[PDB]
This record gives sequence, structure tokens and C-alpha cells, in this order.
Amino acid sequence: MQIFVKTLTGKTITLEVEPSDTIENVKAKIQDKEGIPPDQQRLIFAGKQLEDGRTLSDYNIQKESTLHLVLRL
Amino acid sequence: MQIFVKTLTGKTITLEVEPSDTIENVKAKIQDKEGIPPDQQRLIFAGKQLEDGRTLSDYNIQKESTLHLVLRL
Repeated sequence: MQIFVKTLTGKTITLEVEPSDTIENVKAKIQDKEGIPPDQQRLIFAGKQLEDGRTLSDYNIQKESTLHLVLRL
Repeated sequence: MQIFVKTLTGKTITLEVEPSDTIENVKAKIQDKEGIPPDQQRLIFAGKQLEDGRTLSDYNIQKESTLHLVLRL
């Protein structure tokens, strides 16, 4: 399924993911696509800070859901 | 299908597109036709700022629809 990751800059990037993907998997995919280290990534869906060991299905992330990416040092 | 892209200068350019084209696809076509880098392009349809990962069908873009192109640095 495709999901959208939207940055505070307004840029959106598309990722092809599985419901069984974890948040770690998604950060590693953002690392591969955009070069952002996972430790510098904060992901948010539907008002929740996404925690590492849980899956997209756990958070009810679905086709063309938009997640928010906030960068942090 | 043909769509029209109208600039603030009044110039209109014609693009042959598919409903499955994404906004990224359209900006790459404008890049090819007019040499404008995709990062300098802002596309607007029917009052909405067009976001990258979505398709023309998503936005109800249709035959001979007019989009608006605003350039940005």
C-alpha cells in the first residue's frame, strides 16, 4: 500500500509499505530515500507519536494515509 | 487526455497526460517542455495546492482542465 509522509516544509514523499512494517522499517525507508538518519526522524499519525516497535496496522495506518515527519537533533 | 497549464503571465501550455499521472509526473513534463525545475513549480487546480504523491484523477482533473502554474524560488 502507498502512504504519504508530509514534512513541516510541505513536501510529501511516497512510500510503498506493508501493514506489517514497523516504524523502524518506515524510518529506514525514509533514510534510504532522503538520507535522514532514523534518530533524526519523528513520525506522527492521527495525533500519536509513532513508537518504534509497533506496526502500521497497529496504528490503523492505511492506503494513502498521511503521516507527519518532524526532524529532531 | 489534454490539460492546460496557465501561467501568471497568461501563457498556456498543453500537456498530454493520463488520469494516473502524479503531480510529480506533471512537473517533470513541464520541466521537459519548458525547462523549469520541479522544485520551482507550484501547481494549483480548482483552488487546491496540488501535492506531489497524488494523481490527476485524485484531484478530479479532466479533459482540458486548466491548472495554474506559479513559479517559486
